[PDB]
Amino acid sequence: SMNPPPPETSNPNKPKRQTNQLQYLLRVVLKTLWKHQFAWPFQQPVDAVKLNLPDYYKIIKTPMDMGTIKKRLENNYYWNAQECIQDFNTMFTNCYIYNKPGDDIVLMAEALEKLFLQKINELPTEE
Ligand SMILES: CO[C@H]1CNC[C@@H](OCC2CCC(F)(F)CC2)[C@@H]1Nc1ncc(-c2cncc(C)c2)c2cc(C)c(=O)[nH]c12
Repeated sequence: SMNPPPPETSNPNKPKRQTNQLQYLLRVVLKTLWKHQFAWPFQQPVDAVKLNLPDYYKIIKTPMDMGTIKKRLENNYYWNAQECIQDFNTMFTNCYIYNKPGDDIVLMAEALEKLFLQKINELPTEE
């Protein structure tokens, strides 16, 4: 079984805007999480082929990762901050769905998520 194509990251048939919340999600939230010591497994789609996890995309039908989030922010793919926040949440929930609760990767994800939520609770007000 091969990997599915990545999530869509660019669409010209979608309206474009820059907002201070979206800027903050890229420049502060994504940047912070990306540099975190546990970020590495979440920086690109799960390569189920390379990792030998043939069951991954049988279980995870809404894949998401921070590489995809980065491209989406870069390409002005999101109109609303909540679209991006949803993608971060999808990434975390996917990890919790797929892996056993005691797995190293789950505990790593939990630490990343704690950080994520700290940065999200400080989301600047709509300018
Ligand atoms: C069936 O195994 C999965 C569930 N248990 C936890 C992880 O198990 C340890 C790996 C070790 C390496 C292996 F090849 F032998 C396969 C078992 C497994 N889940 C996951 N394993 C690896 C990754 C990962 C992806 N990219 C880079 C790295 C360094 C690791 C991931 C990543 C995510 C997001 C995930 O949900 N599960 C993973």
